[PDB]
Amino acid sequence: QVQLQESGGGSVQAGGSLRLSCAASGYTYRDYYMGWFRQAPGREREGVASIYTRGSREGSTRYSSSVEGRFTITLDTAKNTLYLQMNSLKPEDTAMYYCAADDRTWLPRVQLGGPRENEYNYWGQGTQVTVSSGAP
Amino acid sequence: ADPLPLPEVQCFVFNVEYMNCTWNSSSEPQPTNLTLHYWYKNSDNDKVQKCSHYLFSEEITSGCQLQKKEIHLYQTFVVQLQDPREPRRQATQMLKLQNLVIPWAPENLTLHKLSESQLELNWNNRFLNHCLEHLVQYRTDWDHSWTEQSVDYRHKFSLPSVDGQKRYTFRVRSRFNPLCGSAQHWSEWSHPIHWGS
Ligand SMILES: *[C@@H]1O[C@H](CO)[C@@H](O[C@@H]2O[C@H](CO)[C@@H](O)[C@H](O)[C@H]2NC(C)=O)[C@H](O)[C@H]1NC(C)=O
Ligand SMILES: *[C@@H]1O[C@H](CO)[C@@H](O)[C@H](O)[C@H]1NC(C)=O
Ligand SMILES: *[C@@H]1O[C@H](CO)[C@@H](O)[C@H](O)[C@H]1NC(C)=O
Repeated sequence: QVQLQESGGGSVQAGGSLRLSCAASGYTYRDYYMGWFRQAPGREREGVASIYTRGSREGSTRYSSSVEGRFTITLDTAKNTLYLQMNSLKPEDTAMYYCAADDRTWLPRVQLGGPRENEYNYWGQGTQVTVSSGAP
Repeated sequence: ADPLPLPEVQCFVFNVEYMNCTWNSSSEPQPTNLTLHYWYKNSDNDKVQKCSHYLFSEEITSGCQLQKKEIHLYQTFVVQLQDPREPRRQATQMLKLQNLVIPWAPENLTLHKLSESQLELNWNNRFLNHCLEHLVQYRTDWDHSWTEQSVDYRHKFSLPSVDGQKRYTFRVRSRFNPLCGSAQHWSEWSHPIHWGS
């Protein structure tokens, strides 16, 4: 059982940048996989990025084709905090962003693209990101 | 003083429920309970795990079974078969478990006739459906060989050119490839379903 809580969202002009934070608390010793999801207004939730926590940063991250080269997911194991650096934001990135954690080391996982929703047990409440062409 | 060759262990994950690593130690001149140990690469826990459920064949160890909580898919599995009476006789193998998953055979084969020239076959596989590809074989009682067709994550096959006067037979099997792994061995064949007279 892990408890996640996102932060760092807001409303930014197009082309600007943002950095989300998601602090894990609880049994943070056994959550082997973490990721970011987003939900556009009126649309289904989709996986953005995923990361394996106990790797040596050797191919341990996977991104969606829509955010590849623009978003980077990192993890501070010392402070138990997940991060998602967002640069060159376009209006299509306006969504509610959720972090998720999983403890099932045996679970099959998609090896091409963003994480699926079924691959994570624990979720955060979400943080809102709004990208507009003009200055909000 | 040359150490003897060890048997090669064959590990297979069955429907991500358990793992069977088996070997044949009948080559020993003196029978010996060979021991199994394992760990994972790209893992900060530098600890060696001993086998928790040894498999025996005539009072000697012939394999090991790992529970689901012990399986780390997508992390490199290192398995070490060792001689207890002589620790210098050990062999380590590095395996990728995502290519050694064997699902169970498809179940719940149902046929649904939509029209006089269209019938569909349906099945379920007790597994995440988006991680499996399927092969459908079918033949009539007047066909010398089978007829196979590859079906993707959509578990639906539509029979091309239905003949009501012929009796059909259907079988389906699955494989953990290619979205979530790169397995090469298919599952066993499902029980055959029939249609027509
Ligand atoms: C994996 O290994 C286990 C242990 O040998 C197999 O389970 C045994 O199957 C036989 C089949 O006749 C039964 O008689 C035993 O009672 C079972 N023992 C246990 C502990 O389950 C299992 O069949 C193997 N799996 C595969 C796919 O070969
Ligand atoms: C292997 O271990 C089993 C466990 O009880 C034992 O019965 C058997 O005699 C052992 N065999 C050898 C060759 O040590
Ligand atoms: C087949 O159907 C039965 C009864 O509806 C169900 O209990 C079983 O889970 C089904 N098989 C699979 C693989 O889901």
